[PDB]
Amino acid sequence: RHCARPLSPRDLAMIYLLGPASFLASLVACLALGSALTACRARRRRRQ
Amino acid sequence: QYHNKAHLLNIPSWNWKEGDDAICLAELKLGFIAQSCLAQGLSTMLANLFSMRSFIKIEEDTWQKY
Amino acid sequence: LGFFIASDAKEVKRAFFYCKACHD
Amino acid sequence: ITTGVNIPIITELVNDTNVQFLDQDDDDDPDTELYLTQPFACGTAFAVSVLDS
Amino acid sequence: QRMWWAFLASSMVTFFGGLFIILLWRTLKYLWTVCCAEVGWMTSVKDWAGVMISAQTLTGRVLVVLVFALSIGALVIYFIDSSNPIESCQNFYKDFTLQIDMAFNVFFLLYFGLRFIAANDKLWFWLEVNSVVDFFTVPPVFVSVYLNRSWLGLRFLRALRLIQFSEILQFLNILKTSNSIKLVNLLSIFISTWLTAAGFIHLVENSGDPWENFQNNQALTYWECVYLLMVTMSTVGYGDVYAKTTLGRLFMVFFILGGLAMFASYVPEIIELIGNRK
Amino acid sequence: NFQNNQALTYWECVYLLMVTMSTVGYGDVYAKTTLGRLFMVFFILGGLAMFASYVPEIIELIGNRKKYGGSYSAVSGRKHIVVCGHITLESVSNFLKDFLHKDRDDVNVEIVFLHNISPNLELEALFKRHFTQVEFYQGSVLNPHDLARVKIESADACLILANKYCADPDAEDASNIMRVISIKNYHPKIRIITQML
Ligand SMILES: CC(C)CCC[C@@H](C)[C@H]1CC[C@H]2[C@@H]3CC=C4C[C@@H](O)CC[C@]4(C)[C@H]3CC[C@]12C
Ligand SMILES: CC(C)CCC[C@@H](C)[C@H]1CC[C@H]2[C@@H]3CC=C4C[C@@H](O)CC[C@]4(C)[C@H]3CC[C@]12C
Ligand SMILES: CC(C)CCC[C@@H](C)[C@H]1CC[C@H]2[C@@H]3CC=C4C[C@@H](O)CC[C@]4(C)[C@H]3CC[C@]12C
Ligand SMILES: CC(C)CCC[C@@H](C)[C@H]1CC[C@H]2[C@@H]3CC=C4C[C@@H](O)CC[C@]4(C)[C@H]3CC[C@]12C
Ligand SMILES: CC(C)CCC[C@@H](C)[C@H]1CC[C@H]2[C@@H]3CC=C4C[C@@H](O)CC[C@]4(C)[C@H]3CC[C@]12C
Ligand SMILES: [Ca+2]
Ligand SMILES: [Mg+2]
Repeated sequence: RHCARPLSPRDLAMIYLLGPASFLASLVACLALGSALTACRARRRRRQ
Repeated sequence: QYHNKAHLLNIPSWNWKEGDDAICLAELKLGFIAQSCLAQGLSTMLANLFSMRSFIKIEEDTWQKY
Repeated sequence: LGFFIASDAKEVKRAFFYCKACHD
Repeated sequence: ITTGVNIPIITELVNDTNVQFLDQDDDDDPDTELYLTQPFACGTAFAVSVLDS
Repeated sequence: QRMWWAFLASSMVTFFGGLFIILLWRTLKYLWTVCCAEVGWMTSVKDWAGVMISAQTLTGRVLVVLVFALSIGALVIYFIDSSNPIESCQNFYKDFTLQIDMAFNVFFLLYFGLRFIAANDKLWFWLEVNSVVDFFTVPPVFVSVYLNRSWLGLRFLRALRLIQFSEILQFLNILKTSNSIKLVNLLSIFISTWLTAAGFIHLVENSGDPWENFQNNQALTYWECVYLLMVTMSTVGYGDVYAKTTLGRLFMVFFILGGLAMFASYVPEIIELIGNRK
Repeated sequence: NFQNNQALTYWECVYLLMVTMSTVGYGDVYAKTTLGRLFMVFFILGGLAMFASYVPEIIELIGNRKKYGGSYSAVSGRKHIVVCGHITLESVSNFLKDFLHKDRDDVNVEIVFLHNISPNLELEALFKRHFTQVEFYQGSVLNPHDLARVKIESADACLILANKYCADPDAEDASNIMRVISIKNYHPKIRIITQML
């Protein structure tokens, strides 16, 4: 039980928001990857 | 059917005066069709008279309201 | 015995209750 | 040129729901009763079901 | 000294905040409506995500195979970690299993993002079994890695990922016959339900009743719980092992109906599907 | 003298009769008094029969519902067609093979099937293979609501397929005739491509 320690306000905020923050980050990353891939495909299609 | 309706008239207990009413669907439907032939739109006028209908109002001015 | 066309039977009931003196 | 939609026609239908196919200039609805339908209200459709009354 | 509400509530508020935001967007559309040929970038990205998750390209097939393999690996990791105490301390810098679990969970989070993008309806996607499994699986380990303490929690829900396996085999054009599809569906559903219920029983029996200061705990291994639900779900009954806590008995009451019907209607069908051949 | 009493809570008894009525049996909790055992003897017959004949029926009643009862959502910049009629695995597979071939241009035309019969496992797998190009919906062509669900008013065309191997060609021709009649009744300006035997 060495990890036992008082719960700081930053600990509370991270505990209540890490799930939503991680899911929002995943959505943003997937959106960026999709936009980049679609732009690359459009560029390779139009230039020929 | 009318030919099957005529069989009922041969029953001794079948009396028209008492109220033995053999509503012939084919006969009445053909009569309504002929009355529509005489005057179009009379079949629905007759049919709506025998049907019990409530008093319904529609906000918008459409044909269904009248 | 008369046949009427009306929305409800209470409406046709007024025909039997019509009085000439009361509606002169 | 006289089109055929002005010709007075009455059609005997056994299935009331088929009354939606008789006319093309109305808003068809399966839940709408037969008497409420436009083709019946115009005297162009007749069914024995209305005789059940 | 007990820190289970943290891991519970991270995922719990994740799922609730997601539903809340969805209903809030819907209510905003509703109030806004009441008071007041080139496809789009959103449409193109949605088509891209749908093509990828359906294994219609080489990258999609690789992603689907990785999803299958990593679901199996996460289930195996849960099996290995079930032997550990309910609440313990973790390091993240000396145990390889935790790092592998984090890699798997990051991959699952990315896959969930792709699935959400490809989803036609977001509200009904949010209530999918796979979405709920991801919600109650990934934020727990994410919080655990910083808190330096590990709780067994709801890792048994990882077994539910097996339900997707059949669909995966249909994306790779491996399952085409109706009999094979039916057999894979039945086997996946049966095994997933069995393992998930066994894990739930293991968790509730080892943790104990929360309102009794966790004094009702029973030293049951995961294999013992698997055997117990094998005995129960077949209506055999032995009494050598049984659920003693209130939560365990409530879950047994529900699982009796559910799993008994599933066993009775599945095992003969699976046996007849496997047995028949030329 | 009430010396046979057993300290059983109501929840414990509810769990006990759950265990008994399902024929599972545990022996962790059981009736020990004579009256309790007599009632258990009667309830075995009664409740066991009731459970066996009720639980599958309740589960099947709750579980069943429409699976493809949604409505197609049109997307701006992309056209869609509606396919109805003789919808089988072979006909759908042939249509998809000859419609989505790479020999054509990069045409983004969605296909929406409307069929009153739920697809089997093979048809479902075929639809899954064409995940982003094909959608399915359950409904009858003669029903205006089903025609409104697939957004036929915005459909580019409507395709009707016929069973060329029917025992009676006249019956199939007539059924296709009324499918045409229904689709024209809903939307008269829609394009119809249909097979006539
Ligand atoms: C403490 C735990 C067990 C509580 C669980 C509550 C769950 C089962 C309830 C609470 C709020 C509910 C949601 C509230 C509103 C709607 C919108 C409706 O159109 C579909 C169902 C849906 C999406 C409900 C699904 C079930 C739901 C998520
Ligand atoms: C996809 C479906 C099956 C997911 C449903 C969510 C279930 C599995 C979740 C939601 C709420 C959860 C419970 C919430 C609270 C606690 C108290 C804790 O001390 C032990 C675990 C226990 C008892 C959880 C067990 C798992 C649980 C029942
Ligand atoms: C507990 C044991 C059995 C687990 C072993 C791994 C799993 C994936 C097993 C159980 C069910 C099996 C599947 C049953 C049926 C088929 C259909 C066949 O056309 C391809 C193989 C495939 C898809 C099998 C793949 C391997 C599979 C063997
Ligand atoms: C034909 C089908 C039904 C065969 C199903 C295979 C069953 C018997 C297998 C598949 C998965 C297996 C489990 C996988 C992992 C664990 C965890 C371990 O710590 C003890 C064994 C245990 C609990 C296994 C028990 C047996 C098991 C449930
Ligand atoms: C799908 C259908 C069969 C679900 C049936 C719900 C069952 C599991 C519910 C409904 C009523 C419930 C009971 C209602 C009241 C009591 C008394 C209380 O002191 C302990 C719990 C107990 C004994 C509950 C146990 C669970 C119970 C029996
Ligand atoms: Ca019409
Ligand atoms: Mg689509």
